[PDB]
Amino acid sequence: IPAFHPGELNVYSAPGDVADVSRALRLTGRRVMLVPTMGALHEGHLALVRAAKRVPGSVVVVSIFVNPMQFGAGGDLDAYPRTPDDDLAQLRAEGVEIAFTPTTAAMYPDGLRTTVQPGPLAAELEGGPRPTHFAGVLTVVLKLLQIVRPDRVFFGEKDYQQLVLIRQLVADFNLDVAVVGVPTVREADGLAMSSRNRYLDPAQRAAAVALSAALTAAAHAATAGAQAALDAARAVLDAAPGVAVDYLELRDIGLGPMPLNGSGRLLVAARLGTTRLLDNIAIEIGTF
Amino acid sequence: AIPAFHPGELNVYSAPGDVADVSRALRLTGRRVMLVPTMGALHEGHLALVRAAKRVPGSVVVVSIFVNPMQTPDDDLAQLRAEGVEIAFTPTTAAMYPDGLRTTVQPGPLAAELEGGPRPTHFAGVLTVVLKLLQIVRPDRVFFGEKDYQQLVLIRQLVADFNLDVAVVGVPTVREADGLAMSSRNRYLDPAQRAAAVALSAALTAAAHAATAGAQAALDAARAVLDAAPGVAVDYLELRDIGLGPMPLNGSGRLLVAARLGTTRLLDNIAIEIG
Ligand SMILES: COc1ccc2c(c1)cc(C(=O)NS(=O)(=O)c1cc3ccccc3o1)n2CC(=O)O
Ligand SMILES: COc1ccc2c(c1)cc(C(=O)NS(=O)(=O)c1cc3ccccc3o1)n2CC(=O)O
Ligand SMILES: COc1ccc2c(c1)cc(C(=O)NS(=O)(=O)c1cc3ccccc3o1)n2CC(=O)O
Repeated sequence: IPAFHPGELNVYSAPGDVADVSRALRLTGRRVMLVPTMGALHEGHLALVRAAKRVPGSVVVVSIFVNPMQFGAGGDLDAYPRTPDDDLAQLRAEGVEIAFTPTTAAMYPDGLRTTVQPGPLAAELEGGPRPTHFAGVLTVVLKLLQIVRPDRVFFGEKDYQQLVLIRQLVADFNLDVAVVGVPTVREADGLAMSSRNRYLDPAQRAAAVALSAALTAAAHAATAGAQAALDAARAVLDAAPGVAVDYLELRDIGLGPMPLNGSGRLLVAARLGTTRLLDNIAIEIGTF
Repeated sequence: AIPAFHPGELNVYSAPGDVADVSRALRLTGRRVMLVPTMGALHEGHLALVRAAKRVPGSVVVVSIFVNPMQTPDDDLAQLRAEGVEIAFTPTTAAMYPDGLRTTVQPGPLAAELEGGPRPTHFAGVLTVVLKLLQIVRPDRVFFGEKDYQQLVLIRQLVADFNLDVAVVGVPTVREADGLAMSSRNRYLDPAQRAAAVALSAALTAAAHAATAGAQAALDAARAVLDAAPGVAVDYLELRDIGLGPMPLNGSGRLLVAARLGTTRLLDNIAIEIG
């Protein structure tokens, strides 16, 4: 067991180190909370941390790992924002006691070998054009879960499809962890928090409010039915300068092979220049 | 409340939740949880797995019996009770797959070789169910026979690749008196086939001893023995390193054979040391 100093930010790179500390803590009665991140931390991540902090007797582990296995692509991996110094500063500010910052070598010493094969959900929406993306996500999340063995793991609702898939991973592999989804933190105008927001110029930043505007308009239009909700969202996206919509789709909450009932999720993906933005919202139809 | 558990008796659970709760309760009291996964119809090979598991001080032994779709009940339990096994886990297909087939394990490239030739997807099924069983039971050690060697290596790859906190224990293959590897298929062999089937183990043992003369001597010895058997259609005879990569010029390896006799496929494998 490596050194662990309570009340301070302890940073471990070796999977075996955090595993050992985690297990030692769990045996002393502490409940281990995991917030898995790819770094470049914003207020949305801090909301995950805070949710974890508030579980009584918790110790919070924040993982930071830019997982090469979930990138296509050529350049996407290299282009991903990396701001390590700010990240750890934020964790210290928030009173986090463990950051887990493994190397690529430690996570993938044998390269890609055994992997998670997601269900059919991974071939839709975000996964349509990116066929191995969610296999990459689920493989890393499985590994982080096995390494840290948390009682609860925290994810934002912003990447809703990812969240659903992770719930599938946990159910389908009988993992002994509770998955906690945390509502999307937004800028004051309603823009969903995102690492990618930094890539919007002032004009694109202005236009980008249209995603959240469209979703919230649809959620209130929805007393008038599905068609009205979708048409309200489409109108708002269409009014916005330089927003190219990739999909706007209304699905059941599990996004699964079932028709929408009264309760749904409306999901949007759109491009502003080269920046691709996602957002989603709970929809009640007829309210209902 | 924890499901009822009576120490020193055979406790049978069909609900994954029940065995999970009891195993956790047991671990917290100090017991080391040992898992022996099976598809039932228990034979001496399985009892060797059980006996290995029981040897660990402070062990509680969990034997799962589950016929995986993706890859005698009363006698089975009698045998386990006779061995002093305290937990049998006997789930339904529905309990194991309540949402059907969805998230699964994708084996690495090794699954496409050797047995993955006649059965490209077999190992995906095995690895998925083994992972589920490990997660439900959370054993300290899990026990497999060495007879399905490729399977065993893929399991160890699963454990490595997904950072599982279980120790994988390979137990030497139990064999009939003439050396035939124990298998549920052996009973279907007519007497001519049962006689010929001894060629698999005989070829592999001859090879292991021929190996002082080198790799080619060992392989040629094996082949000559197989060539002396009628009605034995050899699918492969392959010498590999112990992880089933290419055999190094010298050192430890494994020699693997598969053959068809009439309609039954037989496999065997053996440790080989080169030179
Ligand atoms: C509570 O409000 C919000 C709002 C938006 C949020 C978040 C919280 C969190 C993210 C986010 O992405 N985090 S992540 O990239 O570090 C990540 C890494 C990772 C690794 C494994 C599994 C899941 C994983 O998620 N985001 C949106 C964003 O950044 O675009
Ligand atoms: C529908 O169009 C396509 C196009 C290419 C595709 C697929 C579908 C499916 C795969 C695929 O499953 N490859 S894999 O099993 O070796 C794998 C690679 C990988 C990478 C990161 C994470 C997990 C991973 O699992 N591939 C890539 C391929 O065949 O090479
Ligand atoms: C120590 O000496 C031996 C010798 C031969 C042996 C074994 C032990 C065990 C088996 C065997 O296969 N058992 S199994 O069918 O119940 C099985 C359960 C299971 C669970 C998960 C994955 C694969 C699985 O396969 N066999 C060979 C046999 O019976 O054919």
